[PDB]
Amino acid sequence: GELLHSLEGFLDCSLVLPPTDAPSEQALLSLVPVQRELLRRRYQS
Amino acid sequence: DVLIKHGVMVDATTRMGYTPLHVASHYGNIKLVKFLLQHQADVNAKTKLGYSPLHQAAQQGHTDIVTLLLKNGASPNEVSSDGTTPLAIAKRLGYISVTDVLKVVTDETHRMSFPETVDEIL
Amino acid sequence: PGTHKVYVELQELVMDEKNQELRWMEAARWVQLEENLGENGAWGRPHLSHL
Repeated sequence: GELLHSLEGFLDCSLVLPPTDAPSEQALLSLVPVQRELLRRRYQS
Repeated sequence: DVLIKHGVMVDATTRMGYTPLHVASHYGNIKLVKFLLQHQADVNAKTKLGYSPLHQAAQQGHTDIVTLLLKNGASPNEVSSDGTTPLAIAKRLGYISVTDVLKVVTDETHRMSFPETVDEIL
Repeated sequence: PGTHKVYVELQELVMDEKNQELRWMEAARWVQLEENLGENGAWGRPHLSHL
């Protein structure tokens, strides 16, 4: 159960990036706060 | 396990306010940190100088105790009477791994805490 | 002592060539960053592990 809970927390802070027709390399830099907050959410309770 | 089943107080404090969770975090014994936290230890307990079990782990460089204490409710922003936060201490002694973990959870803003020891020997 | 750092190795059940016999051979290794073994026999560039 502890392993399953850790994996649920792992998936809760995983960032799914869906397909898009235009990879701009700049709209990808708009998800820097998202990744930062998802890490704070894994490192925190 | 034997002591806790007997009825020993989990959050006993020394003269300067150190709990067994403070000492286990200080000395890098993560299995007992988990054991103490499973038995209702105060993760945010403070000594007389305001040091958390998370300031001891950050001061001694134990990155995995830092992670386990944060995940069990430790505060990365509570400050001590000396004016240090669990991260400033990590930056002061240059623990890159502890700074990297405590940097994510700590928001934007020369004394070392040592638990008492027994020097008795025969 | 209670927790150590972890080096991860990925091994797959593959069949070779000269013998057509099944063997466990390494495909990837994780030391902080992940490395994958190519067909030529060289470990590739370290990379973030996308899933």
